[PDB]
Amino acid sequence: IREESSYSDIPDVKNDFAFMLHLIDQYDPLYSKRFAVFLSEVSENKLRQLNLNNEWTLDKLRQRLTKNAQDKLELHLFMLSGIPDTVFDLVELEVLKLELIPDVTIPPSIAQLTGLKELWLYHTAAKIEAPALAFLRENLRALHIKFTDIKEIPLWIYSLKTLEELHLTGNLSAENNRYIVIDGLRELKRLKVLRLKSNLSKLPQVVTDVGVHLQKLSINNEGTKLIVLNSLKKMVNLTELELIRCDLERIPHSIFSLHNLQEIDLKDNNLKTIEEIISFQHLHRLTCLKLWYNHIAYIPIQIGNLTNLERLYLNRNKIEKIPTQLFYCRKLRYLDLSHNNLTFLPADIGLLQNLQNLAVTANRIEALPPELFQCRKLRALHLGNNVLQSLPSRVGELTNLTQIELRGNRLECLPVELGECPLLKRSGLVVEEDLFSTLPPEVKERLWRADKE
Amino acid sequence: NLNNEWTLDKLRQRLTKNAQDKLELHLFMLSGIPDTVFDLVELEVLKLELIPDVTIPPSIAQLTGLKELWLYHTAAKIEAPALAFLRENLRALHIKFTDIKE
Amino acid sequence: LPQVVTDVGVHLQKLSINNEGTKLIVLNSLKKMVNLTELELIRCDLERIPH
Amino acid sequence: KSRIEQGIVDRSETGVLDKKEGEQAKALFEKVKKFRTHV
Amino acid sequence: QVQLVESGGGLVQAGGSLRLSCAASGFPVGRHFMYWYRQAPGKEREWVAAIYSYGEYTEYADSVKGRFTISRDNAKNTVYLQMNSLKPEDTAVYYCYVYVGNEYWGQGTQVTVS
Repeated sequence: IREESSYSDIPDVKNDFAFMLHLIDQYDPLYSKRFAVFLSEVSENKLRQLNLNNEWTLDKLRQRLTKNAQDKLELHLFMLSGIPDTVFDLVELEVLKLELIPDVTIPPSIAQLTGLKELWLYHTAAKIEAPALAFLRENLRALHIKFTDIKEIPLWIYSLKTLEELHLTGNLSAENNRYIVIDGLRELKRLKVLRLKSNLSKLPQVVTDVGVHLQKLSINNEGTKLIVLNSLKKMVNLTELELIRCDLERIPHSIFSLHNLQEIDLKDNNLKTIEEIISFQHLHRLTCLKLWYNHIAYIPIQIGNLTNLERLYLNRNKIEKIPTQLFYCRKLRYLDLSHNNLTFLPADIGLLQNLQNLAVTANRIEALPPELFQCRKLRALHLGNNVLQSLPSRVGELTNLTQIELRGNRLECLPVELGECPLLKRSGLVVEEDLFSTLPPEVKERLWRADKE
Repeated sequence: NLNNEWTLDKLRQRLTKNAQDKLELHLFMLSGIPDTVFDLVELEVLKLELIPDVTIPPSIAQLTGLKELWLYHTAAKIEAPALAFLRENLRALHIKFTDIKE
Repeated sequence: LPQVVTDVGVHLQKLSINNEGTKLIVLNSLKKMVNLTELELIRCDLERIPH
Repeated sequence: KSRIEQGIVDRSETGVLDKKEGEQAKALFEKVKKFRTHV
Repeated sequence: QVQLVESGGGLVQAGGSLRLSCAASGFPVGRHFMYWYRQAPGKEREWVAAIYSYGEYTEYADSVKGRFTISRDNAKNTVYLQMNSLKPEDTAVYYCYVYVGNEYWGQGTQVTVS
């Protein structure tokens, strides 16, 4: 029966159950075949699929639909025996997240997902059919592949010629055959965002080849040392370069040749001296520059030459002092210096008229300069975990202040001038209740009413 | 069974308009072409996507106003009357195929 | 661009070629469609405007 | 062949079955498992 | 105990060549970035050039690109600033800056061009 009809998931029968089956076979093999299906495993899994389809009705899936951070409708499937056939009846679905779903075939019914843009294959090797493959080739924009094994990467993903954003999660390098599964990335002619979290010990050649049109390269070696070794100065169309946990311990000189770069992230690179930023004057559009989570001991005065900076991140470092040249960047809008050994703020901090977020959390700031309150559009502040002795009375000058963090300081009384901020609400006043009790009752009532409205 | 599944009322309620101000009906993953789709003479565009072994019925002469026919992954075997009607009443044909034989 | 298309283009008005990033070679196979009024070469990987 | 090694699989048909009969079939699968184990 | 002192400045015609010497005592010159800065009278100080700590990577200002040169010698522990194609605009006082534990500035050599 199973050699003809191809149902190999029927194990041989042991004692006292093969005897009765032999008797039945002598009477009529029809009963043998009517029993074999019910004893098979393929049939049980298919019946499980049908029960899944019946259980996850369209209303159930719609109630299960959520919206991710990007305000997109999301369906995250976890530990299901397969893709329910009714997940393709929701035309409003935008992102399909599949995690730990085995023996999964993408049906042609996925073509009904006109609004589908992102497909997350979490530890899921899925086969696809020609209609569904063509639909995804014409429609799918983003693909998230997380794999503990090379073979778990579907091999049809290189035929998606409208893909723009590919996220590779999982170790891919191997001995004597490295960077060959991703030889098909050249065929992704419309790829723009390439995220590589694979413990690369050297940037694969195909990445450099496909980077001529890449606009954002993101690498997360999770501790592995990454050697660029002159493989990065060809992606002149790049505008965002993220090197997270690459263990660089040094800024490579290949970055400064990317004349179109705007956002450079160097998180967890164990940076010590960042005096390489003198070469960043070549990048004539460098707006955001994240250097957080490093061992940076000092901010070089050459950071003043980067007059086009708007966002500067230097938190989680070993910075002890702030140079006065840092305040030559009058375009600066974010200056996050949280978790540092800073003890005071230079008076030039008020020169940055466009500063809007200033976090100095977890420092040794015992007092704030009065010049700090010249930044009238300072929407948010974070002065928590400091050693602030007293809050200056000029806090009310910042009319646009909305969210100010104050828990963890050595404060005794909150200023009455703190309540004159037109937009500050109890939600935006993060402070201990003992300190909050010091406000005048009019201020308390106004804050509570604002929080209500 | 198909006519029981897709009645004229359900089809007409399922009728939608594309961006071209054209009345069109989308048939996706059906066993065949329901015989009751041809009683709507208001149609102008017909979309046959993923319908196996379709034969273009002679009833397409009822669709006087049909101008566009979409055959997405749906190879159509035709008869002499239907072919003669299409030779004088079809202006736009959209063919999407996964293979040459389709 | 196939020769059959070049032949049939003697009566065409609008041509649209969408190769999805794959390069397309014209090579003097396009000037016969002198009636063409709307020519689209989308994702043809020309890398340079053909003459 | 190109189609076989590129994750492209052939079409498979599907249907719709009653929920009650599906539960009956599930319970029957469970009972057959128990009985085969017993025997 | 690092001393930064400049020499080689003066008054020279335009379109010529001039060379500056920055004397480093307490630190090896090749192991720390050396920055040349200029301050025009009645003007904020302007950066001139820099040398990397490795690979002989050099940086120059946009207005002075292709005209000035920077070099250093570890055997004698000095930084050379070679000024070429000089103009009255490049009349400023030149400083060689370093950061070895703290901020260090040179004495400053007066440079005037006709």
